[PDB]
Amino acid sequence: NYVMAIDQGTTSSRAIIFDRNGKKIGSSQKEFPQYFPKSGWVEHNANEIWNSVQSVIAGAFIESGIRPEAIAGIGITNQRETTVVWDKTTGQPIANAIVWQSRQSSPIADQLKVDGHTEMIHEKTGLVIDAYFSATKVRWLLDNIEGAQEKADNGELLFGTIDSWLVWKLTDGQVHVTDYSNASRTMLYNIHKLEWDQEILDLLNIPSSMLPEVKSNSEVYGHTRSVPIAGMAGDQQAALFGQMAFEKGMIKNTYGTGAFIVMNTGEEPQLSDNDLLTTIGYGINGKVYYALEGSIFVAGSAIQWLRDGLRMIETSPQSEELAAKAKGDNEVYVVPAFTGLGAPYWDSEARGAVFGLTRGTTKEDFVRATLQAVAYQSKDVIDTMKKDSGIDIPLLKVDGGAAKNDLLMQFQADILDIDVQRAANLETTALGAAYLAGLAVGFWKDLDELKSMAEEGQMFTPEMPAEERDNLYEGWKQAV
Amino acid sequence: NYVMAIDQGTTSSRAIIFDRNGKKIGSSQKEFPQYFPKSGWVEHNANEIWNSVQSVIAGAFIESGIRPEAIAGIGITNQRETTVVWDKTTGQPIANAIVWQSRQSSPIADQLKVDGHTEMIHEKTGLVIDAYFSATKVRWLLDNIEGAQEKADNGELLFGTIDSWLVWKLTDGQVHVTDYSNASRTMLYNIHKLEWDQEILDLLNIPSSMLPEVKSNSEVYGHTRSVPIAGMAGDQQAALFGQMAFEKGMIKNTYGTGAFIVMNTGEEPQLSDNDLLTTIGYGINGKVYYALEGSIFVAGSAIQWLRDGLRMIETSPQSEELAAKAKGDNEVYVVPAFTGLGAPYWDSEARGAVFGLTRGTTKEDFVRATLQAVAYQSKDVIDTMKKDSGIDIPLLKVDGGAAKNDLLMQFQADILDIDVQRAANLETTALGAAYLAGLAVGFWKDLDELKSMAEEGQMFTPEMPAEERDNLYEGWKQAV
Repeated sequence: NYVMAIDQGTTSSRAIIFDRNGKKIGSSQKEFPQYFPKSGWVEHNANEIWNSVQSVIAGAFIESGIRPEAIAGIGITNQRETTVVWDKTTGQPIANAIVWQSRQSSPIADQLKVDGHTEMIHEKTGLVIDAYFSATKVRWLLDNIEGAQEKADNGELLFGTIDSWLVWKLTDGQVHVTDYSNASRTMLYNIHKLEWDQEILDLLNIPSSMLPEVKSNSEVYGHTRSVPIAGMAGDQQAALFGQMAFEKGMIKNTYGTGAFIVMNTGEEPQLSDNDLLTTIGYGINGKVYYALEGSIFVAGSAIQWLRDGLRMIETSPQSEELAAKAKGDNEVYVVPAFTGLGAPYWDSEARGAVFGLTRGTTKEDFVRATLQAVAYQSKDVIDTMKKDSGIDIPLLKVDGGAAKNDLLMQFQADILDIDVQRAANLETTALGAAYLAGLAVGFWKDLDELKSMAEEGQMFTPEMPAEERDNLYEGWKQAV
Repeated sequence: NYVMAIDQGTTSSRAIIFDRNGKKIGSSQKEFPQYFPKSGWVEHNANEIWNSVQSVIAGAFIESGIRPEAIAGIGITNQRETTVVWDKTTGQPIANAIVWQSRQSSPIADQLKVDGHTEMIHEKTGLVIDAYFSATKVRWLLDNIEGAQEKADNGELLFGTIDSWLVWKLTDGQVHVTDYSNASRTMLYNIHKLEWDQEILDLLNIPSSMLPEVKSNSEVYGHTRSVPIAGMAGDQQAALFGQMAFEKGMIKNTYGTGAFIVMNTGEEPQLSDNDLLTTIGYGINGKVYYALEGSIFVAGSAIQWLRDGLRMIETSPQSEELAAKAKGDNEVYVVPAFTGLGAPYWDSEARGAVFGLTRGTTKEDFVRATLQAVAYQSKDVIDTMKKDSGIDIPLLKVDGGAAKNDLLMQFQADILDIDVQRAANLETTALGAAYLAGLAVGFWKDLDELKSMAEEGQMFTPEMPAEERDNLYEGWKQAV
């Protein structure tokens, strides 16, 4: 009896599986190309997204010995606001999946700042005008291609952030679906009414025939060859809900292709006046809830910066190792605004660079800068998160492959101040295709049965000088 | 409609989509680690050999967009002798599967030569006592595990190679199926009676509650949540059928991981006196046939040994390049006997050594002697094939992964004094399983429709360096 998944990575395409509690048993890997067309924009081939996905979902479906009168339904997940527009008959893309990182969706976002849509999108969707969301990217795919717009009203090409491309191309094409936290981020949805916003949908000229069905986070959707379809619900509303949310004001910190923070702030929408996002979190049974997320584009897109291209070294894991020999960190920097800054700033124009260059360095320190800025950008939205709620909360319930360390939670631990809970296992964002969507088939009924084991097996303490954290923040707003 | 060809390899597997009449529309090939712990015992992880098939059935049916309503048949090809025994109603081993290369099935192979089973196995199974076959392994199995003997008489233990492992489960845990081709490779089978040999079984303490229900190569064994299973064979008995042989005297040569030369010798069991094998081949409908087989072990894994563990050529095609710079070997002969040295000689403790070493011998004379060693091993079984049947080979037909090498196929022509015929579709191992899948469903009905696809691309005629063929062959037999 299984409750598995999918999830379309921005870097890789991978896979896994569970049973009776806590025990480890099967893993992965496989990387697909980060295609590059032009300036601002990062692209992914929609075919090599789906080639890679069922290359690994047909894999972890099986990792140590058995098969099917076991399996029992299909959940889903995908990548940030990535618009895939495909045909209904063939299932072939008309264009590649324009990544969340992409900034060619800025000319169109500047036109929305001149009209007066800033106070309308922020009070109905809870977000902010920036080339990060799907709405600004679907217009792009519909203004450049020949047919698209009046193939859309006939019902040929369907919009759907990758999750819907994963539900659809699985079930032959039977169930075209979404959820409450994927849709709340497409910038075409209303966070309060729980349906698709028609007021935004006009201005951008996008139809209602293209849009997927927004169902419950926890509900049976369809059937196919794998067996019953089940659920999906926001990755940052996943490490948020991953180290246990359900109640008010709960937070975390992701450490992947972008390091993001979110806050499960009650069944009440908290409005941000100083550029933070308000999206949809999740409760205990199958009902809606709210969340305060910031957002950053580079962290693991940073675990996409020193190695391959400007080759320097030779194997993935080790890097906690060249770290033990030079304390004072020689006047170095980084603004990882590769494809837009993200953080409070936003500023879809600001790019990944920093000045101050002078004679006495080798092949060494900006490994520190490539390893410096998203707990400054996470900080920029964490010191925009707790302020957005008025809290003083305890421990960081961190997650992400960079903290394969006695040193990320030792450097991701130096100024934020208070102390963290290093998740001795760090993929809690991807905690999202085996509980919520496991409650409706009547096999456990509810999220209240196993507590006396969570020993966060890794923690590294503070030790000698204690008067230094302030001025080394005061000047980051001059590079940014 | 389409047909799924399933190739199961030794270093890299495959699963090509097959339309109507000879076209390969979607293929993907990936690898798995060739782990090595001790002197001559290489073992694949059994825990690693399906997916480069449903990472290519799923992953390739996606390169086009084909879901099960269009596939007419699923046909499996596999690496032989790699045994797999099992509990009947659950999921995992205590280890993993031995490659047809491993040499620790030799202690008991010594005990069998002391008893007097040499004239009993050579006349009933047609093989020879070596650590190459399944039976020699399946002794140090039931004598080497916590259960297995009385656990067998309880109805659990079920024997079967990789062919039987991809297909036993291809039903709701029901059908227990093998083919005539891979069954003869187990050394637990009778080649004349067409049933399982109780005369070998007993001696090794192996029950009857084990062994699978041996069926045909082309028959419907069940259904799959892919659509029917209708084709079964090994990577060498199907590549024999894929090269359009069946008829008396038609031979081939596959350069995958090892150079295997199989010859069709009618419906008559030809006895070998020049140290070859007598296995089961394939006919035209779905019946039994007999064949003579050469052997040995390392050929394509020798080019891979220079790539992974020695870091000499960086990529596999590059061995062709670093071979045309030296003109000769400069008295250097490499014996690829890393895991015994099969062929006409085959024993089990022989290791890989380099003969005729000099300091003036650059990295170019070593890389060439590794490719010529592939061509020298092919000679050892061709002159042996001529002495057993009595038919001299005019034109030698080839296929495989190391057949794309123009220098290996030119040297194979010069040292053999015989013409080398290379096909357009070199990866002919998957094609034999595709024709095996379609003949039981009713996709082609017979073979007279696939006669136009045996088109030869290039022809290698013996040039002038073919006069010094015996001077370079006698230096090889002194190194062996």
